[PDB]
Amino acid sequence: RLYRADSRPPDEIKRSGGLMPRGHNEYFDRGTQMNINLYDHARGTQTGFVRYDDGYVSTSLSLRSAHLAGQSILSGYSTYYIYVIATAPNMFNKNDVLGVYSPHPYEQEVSALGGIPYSQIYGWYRVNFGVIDERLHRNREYRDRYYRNLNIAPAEDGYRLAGFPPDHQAWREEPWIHHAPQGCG
Amino acid sequence: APQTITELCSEYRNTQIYTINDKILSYTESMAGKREMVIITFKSGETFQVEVPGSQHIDSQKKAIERMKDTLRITYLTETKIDKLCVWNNKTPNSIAAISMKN
Amino acid sequence: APQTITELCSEYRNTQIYTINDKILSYTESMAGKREMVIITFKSGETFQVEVPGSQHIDSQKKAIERMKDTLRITYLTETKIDKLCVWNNKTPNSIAAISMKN
Amino acid sequence: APQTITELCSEYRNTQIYTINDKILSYTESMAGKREMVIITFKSGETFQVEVPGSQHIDSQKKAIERMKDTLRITYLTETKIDKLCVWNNKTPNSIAAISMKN
Amino acid sequence: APQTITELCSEYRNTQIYTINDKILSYTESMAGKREMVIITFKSGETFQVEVPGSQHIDSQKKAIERMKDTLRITYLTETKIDKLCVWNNKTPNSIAAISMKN
Amino acid sequence: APQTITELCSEYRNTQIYTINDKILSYTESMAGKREMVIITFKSGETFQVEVPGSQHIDSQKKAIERMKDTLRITYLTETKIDKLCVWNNKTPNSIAAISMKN
Amino acid sequence: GDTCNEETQNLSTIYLREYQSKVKRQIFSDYQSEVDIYNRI
Repeated sequence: RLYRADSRPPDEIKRSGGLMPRGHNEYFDRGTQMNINLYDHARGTQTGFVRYDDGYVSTSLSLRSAHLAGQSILSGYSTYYIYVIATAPNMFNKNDVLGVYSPHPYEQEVSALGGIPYSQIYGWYRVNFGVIDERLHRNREYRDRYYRNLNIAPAEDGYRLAGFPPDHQAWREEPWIHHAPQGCG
Repeated sequence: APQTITELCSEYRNTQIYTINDKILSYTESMAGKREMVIITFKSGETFQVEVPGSQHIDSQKKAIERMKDTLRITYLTETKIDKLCVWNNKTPNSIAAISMKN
Repeated sequence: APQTITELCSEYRNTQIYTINDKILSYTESMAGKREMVIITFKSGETFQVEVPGSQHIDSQKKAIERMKDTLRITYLTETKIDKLCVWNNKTPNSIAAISMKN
Repeated sequence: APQTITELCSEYRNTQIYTINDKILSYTESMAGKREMVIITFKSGETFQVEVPGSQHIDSQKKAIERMKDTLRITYLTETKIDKLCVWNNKTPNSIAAISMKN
Repeated sequence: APQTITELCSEYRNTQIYTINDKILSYTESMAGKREMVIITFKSGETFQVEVPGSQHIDSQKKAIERMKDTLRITYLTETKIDKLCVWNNKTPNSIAAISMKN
Repeated sequence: APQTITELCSEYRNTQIYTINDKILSYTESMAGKREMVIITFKSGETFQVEVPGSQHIDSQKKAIERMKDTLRITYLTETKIDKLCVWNNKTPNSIAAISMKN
Repeated sequence: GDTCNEETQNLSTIYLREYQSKVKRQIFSDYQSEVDIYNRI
């Protein structure tokens, strides 16, 4: 499972179909042709938010990291939640897909393509005054049998989605060259 | 008239009320000629069946029998928690008569 | 014809509207002889059933009775919020006539 | 045979096409005697029905009627946008003849 | 009995495989008399229908025509891509005879 | 009654159990005359079918065959892993006669 | 050229749309009510 601090409450998340990328109102919303790009996402920064722009929602591999990250971005916020999400192919390990071009390598994040459906969310810890209420509130709509078997998307499926611009050196070298889209590198 | 699986189940002979408070574990379904049935099992280690339709079953119970297999099929898929099962203990495996789910 | 559950509820003798505005709390289904039925319960305290197809039902009502048991199983398994129920209060538990849901 | 709902609707008398482009707001299902039917409403304020299986229907329609009520329930439950509706305008609420949805 | 749709399709006169490999785009269902059918269109411009149960239909196909209509409805709501369609090209729009989906 | 698929299968001459522990890879449905059937394949090459309403079948199986097909469509659409398949090994492709699921 | 950022946005979107269908296959199937085909025909 993965974790992410967010100022958005459990009923706002249910109202949108899940944890949505910036601009995306809800999950199955086709009305906003949102720009999806892993590289552009990995380099961005939104105040009051852990990277959620460019068609991707970042998540951490641990609770202390999810919390560390929540304490920088959401410090003082009388209330925020730490969402426990299950692994599924719509997740991409940033460092692995971007290699030495991963903007914030020491960070280690597993970004999710298009957002995180509500059915993929395990539960959430409430965080008051910057202190974690240790009792996880579970999500009854979590599809355990479906998300129990799935795993993060392996790097060989994201290289083509790495999103580097055309002139980028990466596209001309390993391992990106083998999966470069038309017009790139 | 009855208002609970307990009240309804105490109106028959050879019936027991089992409390599971667990989701189904396994689901078996047979089109096998003469064994058209559904078998379910839980972790407690109990196996229950929906019996095959036959001439003893009034046309009314016929439709009720097909409904139960539908419920058990989608209850399994949804991983829905079963509360209690009224069953006829005079056949092995116990024959499902009623079922309740809660919350 | 009527255009809402309340206007419809008003064309029958011995009926009353129950504003639920909540999801079903418990679901009981029985394939037991002569008692092939469905009982549902709510946080509020009430209990309703879907009668056994006997003869206080015309031929098209049999199909309609089955559909309602289908809808109630779906609504329960999914925690769909029911809005209002129209029931015949001259039965115990009260008997279901119509149902409405709002999004 | 036709290729669009609009062509379908016009081989009929007293029919009319309504553009919805919206999800069903309310759903009412009634098993009340001689009022077995589904009523649906949109936030625009329109109200349509799937009529009672009477004699104004040739036999083949009876299986199509039941199909239409399944569609409307799953559409309402899933929140699928309904695009157009082809209705019979000689009665109130308007009767649904055909429905179409696009993704 | 044939092992693939292509094979099963090759056993009929006036049929032909169509590789769609996309999700359905429009769903139109009609309960209008003598037009109880389902029409589906894709974004390539193609249009297929499930024909009204009629004269050139044996009695085993009847339960099978309904099955197709239910399959098309849920394949459309969920965005499941259809793989290959095996249609009879001597009706207009092309009439659906078999379907296959993969993954 | 047998309390397991392995057990149930075990009494029909010409049966064979198959441990699949995978989901259905392709689903083919035909309403074509005399090929009104379903065929499912697994990544691991194996193909199976649900035969056409053969004359050698009894009427309670008539209902059970249609049920099986319902089960295969929803199992396939939901990506639910199948445990084993009891099948008749004297038809081609091997004919399903029972199925199980777990966890 | 833009083909890159247009190809990127496109392989991404098709990756999205197909995953959004897995999810729909999970959740919308709860609402699928089977029919007694022998009952109505």
